[PDB]
Amino acid sequence: CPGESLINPGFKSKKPAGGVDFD
Amino acid sequence: CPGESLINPGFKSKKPAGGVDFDE
Amino acid sequence: SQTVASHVPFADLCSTLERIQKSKGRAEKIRHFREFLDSWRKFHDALHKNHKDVTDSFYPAMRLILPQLERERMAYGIKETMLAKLYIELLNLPRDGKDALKLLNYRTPTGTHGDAGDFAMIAYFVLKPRCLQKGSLTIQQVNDLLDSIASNNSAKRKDLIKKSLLQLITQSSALEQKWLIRMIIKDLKLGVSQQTIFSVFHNDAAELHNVTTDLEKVCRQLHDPSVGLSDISITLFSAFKPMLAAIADIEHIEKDMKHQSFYIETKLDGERMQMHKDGDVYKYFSRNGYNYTDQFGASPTEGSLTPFIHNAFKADIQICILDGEMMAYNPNTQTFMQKDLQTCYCVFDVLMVNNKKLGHETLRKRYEILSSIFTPIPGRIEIVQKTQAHTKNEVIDALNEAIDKREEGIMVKQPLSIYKPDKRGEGWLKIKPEYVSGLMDELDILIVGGYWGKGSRGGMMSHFLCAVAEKPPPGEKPSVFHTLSRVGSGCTMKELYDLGLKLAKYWKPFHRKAPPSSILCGTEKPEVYIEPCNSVIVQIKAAEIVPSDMYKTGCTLRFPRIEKIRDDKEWHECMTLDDLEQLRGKASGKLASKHLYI
Amino acid sequence: QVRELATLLHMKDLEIQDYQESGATLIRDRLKTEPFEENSFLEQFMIEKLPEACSIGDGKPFVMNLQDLYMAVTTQEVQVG
Amino acid sequence: FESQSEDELTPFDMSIQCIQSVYISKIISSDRDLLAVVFYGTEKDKNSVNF
Amino acid sequence: SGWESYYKTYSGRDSLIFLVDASKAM
Amino acid sequence: ANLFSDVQFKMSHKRIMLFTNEDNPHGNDSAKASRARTKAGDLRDTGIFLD
Ligand SMILES: *OP(=O)(O)OC[C@H]1O[C@@H](n2cnc3c(N)ncnc32)[C@H](O)[C@@H]1O
Repeated sequence: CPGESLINPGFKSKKPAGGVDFD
Repeated sequence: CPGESLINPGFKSKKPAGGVDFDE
Repeated sequence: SQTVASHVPFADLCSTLERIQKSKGRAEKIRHFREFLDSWRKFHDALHKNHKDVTDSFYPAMRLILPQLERERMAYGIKETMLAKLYIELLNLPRDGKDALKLLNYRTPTGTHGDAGDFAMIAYFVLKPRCLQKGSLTIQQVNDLLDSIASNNSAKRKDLIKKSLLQLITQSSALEQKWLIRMIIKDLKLGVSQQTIFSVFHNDAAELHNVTTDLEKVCRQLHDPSVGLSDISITLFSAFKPMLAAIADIEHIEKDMKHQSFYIETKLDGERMQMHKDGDVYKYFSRNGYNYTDQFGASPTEGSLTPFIHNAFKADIQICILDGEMMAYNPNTQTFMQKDLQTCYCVFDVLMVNNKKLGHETLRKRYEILSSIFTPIPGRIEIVQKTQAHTKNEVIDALNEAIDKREEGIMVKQPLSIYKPDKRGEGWLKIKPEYVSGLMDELDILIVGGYWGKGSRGGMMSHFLCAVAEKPPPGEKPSVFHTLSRVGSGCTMKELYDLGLKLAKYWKPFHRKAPPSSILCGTEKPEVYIEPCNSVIVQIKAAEIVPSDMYKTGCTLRFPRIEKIRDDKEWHECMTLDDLEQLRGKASGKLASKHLYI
Repeated sequence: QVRELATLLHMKDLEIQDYQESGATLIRDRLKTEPFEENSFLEQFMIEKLPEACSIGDGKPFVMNLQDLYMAVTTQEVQVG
Repeated sequence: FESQSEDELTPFDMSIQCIQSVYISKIISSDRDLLAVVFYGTEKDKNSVNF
Repeated sequence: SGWESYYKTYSGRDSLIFLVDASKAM
Repeated sequence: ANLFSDVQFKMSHKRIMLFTNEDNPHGNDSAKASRARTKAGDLRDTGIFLD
C-alpha cells in the first residue's frame, strides 16, 4: 500500500532518476 | 375517577349502609 | 391549452392519500376526499372562463387514485422484484448490502425493520435519508412519466424507462416515491371502497363506469355534480362489465327461480369475451375490459377468429354486440379442450342488434335474437345449448351428466332475468361438484415447506408447500417425499397463527445449493423447509389434477384450498405416491367421480 | 469533575443526535431526554437547588459527603510538600 | 478563486495544473485508462440527471 | 390566485382477569 | 456514480478526487451533511475510492 503511485494504481511510485551523486 | 368502584367500572362506589348513628 | 393537472403538485395528492390511509373511520376519508375534489373543482372553474370544449377533468388524479382501473396505459411490466432491482441499480446501492437484501427480501421478517410485508414501507424507510424533503413534480408530469414508462416497456427500451425512473427518484420525496411505488404495484391499500369513491365523485359514477369501462369518459361526462346523465346503458365500442353468477343453492332452486321454467346449460371452461361488430370493424374486449382485438383481430384481413367468422354473419346485421366464451377446439378429436387447435366462440347473449338495445329485454327474446342473428358453424362460432327444466330432478340429472362427461358444472338462468353489468347473482347461478358437500374426495397430505406472507399476513407463514410420501418397505416408516402443490388459502387467521406457532420453532431455512435429503423438490423451492417427523396433516378440497412440470410428482391441484389441519391423524398417515397415481387414474384428472343421491 | 461530566454528556448528546439522524425511533417515549446545555443547567441549579446545597448547617454534610475527597486532597498536598 | 498571498496561483489554477499533469502522465504511460472532469458549485448544469 | 388559495393544509360489558402468582413466598 | 456506471469496460479501479478548500461545506444545514455521508458510505460499499 505505502508508496503506491497515485496516477497508476498497482505500480509503486518510481523514484526520480538521480544520475550520479559522488559520495 | 376518584370513588370509582373496583368491581363495576363506570359506577360510583356505593358507601356501606350505616343506618342510624346518633350524634353527640 | 392549459391543464389543471399541471398546476397541482404531486405533494398535495400524496398528503391527501396519506391522510385518508391513516384515518380509521370512513367518515374522515370521505371528508378528505370531498375536500380535495372540491378544491380541484374550484380550481377548474377559476381556470377556464371563456374556453369551449374544455377537455380537462379529474382523470389525471382519478387514474392515480385507482391505478387498478387504468386502461389507457399499457402494462407497466415492473413489480415488487423488478422495482426493487431498478431501485438498487439506480441508487447505486451495494448489491449484497443490507438495504439491497431488505428491498429484495421484503417479505422476510428476519430484518425486523418496521413492516415486514409492505414493500412500500420498506422502500420508504430505505429512501428516507436518500431523497429531499420537498418534491417538485406535478400530477401532469408524473402522468407523462408513467405513460413514457409504459410505452418504453411496450417499445422494448430499457434505457429510456431506467432514465424515467431515475428522474422520478431524483425529483420526488420519500412519501412521494412511496406513493408512486404503490401506484405502480397497483395496490394503494387506502381502505375506502371503490364504490364509495365513485359515489363521492358523482351520484351515478359507478353505473356509468360499469357501462363504459373507462375512467376518462366518466371523469369528463360526470364533471359537474348537479348535471348528471339522464340515461346510461351499454354503448357500441364501450366495454361493459359482464354479468356473473352467484353460488347456487342445491335445494332452493325453485325458490331462487320464483317457480317458473328455467334454462340449464353445461358450463364452459374458456375465456369470457365480448365482441362488437360495426360493419367491417371488430372490437374484442375481455372480462375486465382489456382490449383483446389484437389477438382476435380488428378487421377480416387480420386476426385469428374474425377472418373466419365474418362469413357466418347475415347480410342484415351491420351493428351487433355478442357476449360469449372462447375455447380451444381440436378437430382431431372434434372437441373443446379445457384451459391444430383453433379458437372457438360460444355465444350466449346479445345486448344490441342493428339500432335497438336488448339489455332490458327478457331472456327469451335475447335467445330468439341470438338464434336468428347468424348461422353457427362448428369449431369456430356456435350457440350454447339451453335446456328447459322446472323440477329439481332435472337439475340433479343435468349435474350428474356434467360430472359423467368430465365437465365443469352447469349454469341455470331465469327466463325473465335481465342483463345488469357487474351483478354477482341476479338470476344466473352456477352448480358445480365443489359446492355440494361430500361429492369431492378430500386430499389429506403433509406439509414440508412454507413461505413468508405479504400484506396483512406480513410477519407469519401465509402459504405452504405440501408433499406426498412414497411407499416404504414393510415395517418401515416413509422417509422420502415428493412435492404435490402449494396451498395458501382455506385457513383462518387464528388457525393460521396457531399453525405457525406450532411449527415456528421447528422451521429451518432452505438452501438451494444444499437441498434436504428427506424432501426433494422440482422447480419450486420453499423458502423454509421442515423435516417430516414433526408436521401436521392438511386436508385440501382439490378441484382437479393437472400435469405440472414444476413438481416432482408431475401433477398439481387446480384451485387448491385448505379444509382442516387435522390433529387426530399423525404425520405418517399421509397419502402414498401409489395412492396418488390410483386417484389420478380413477377418473383421468377431475376428482369429481361420484354421483349425488338424495 | 463537573467539567468532565459535562463533556461526557455532550458526547452522549452527539451520539443521540447521530442515532436520531440514522432514521430510528425509540420503542417508548418517556425515555426521551431534552438536549443538555451547560449554561441552562447551571442557571437552573443556581436558582433552585443552591440554597439547599449551600446549607452546611452544623457540618454534618461536610463530614458525610466530603471526606474521601478531603483525604485525597490532603494526601496529594502532603506528598507535594 | 482567492489567494491568501500575492503572486501565488489560486486553488482553482493549482487544481487545473494538477489535472493537466495527470492527463499528460496518463497519456504517456497508459492511454487506455479513463479520466473525467466534473465541476460542482457553478451556475450552469450539464448532467445526465439534470442536477 | 393559484393553487395555494384554493387548497389548504359506556357501551359493552366489563371484563376482568385475575392474575395470581404461584411463587413460594405467596 | 452515474458516470462510473455509464462506463461499459471492465474497471480495475474506480477513483474520485475532490479538489476543494472548504472543510465545512454543509454547516448551515445538517440534513445535507447526513445525505452526503450516506452517499459517501454507499459509494464506499460499491467499491469507489475517494480522496
Ligand atoms: O367461476 P366463475 O364465476 O368465473 O364462472 C362464471 C364465468 O364463466 C362464464 N361461463 C362459463 N360457461 C358459461 C355458459 N355456458 N354461459 C354463460 N357463461 C359462462 C361466465 O360468463 C362467467 O364469466
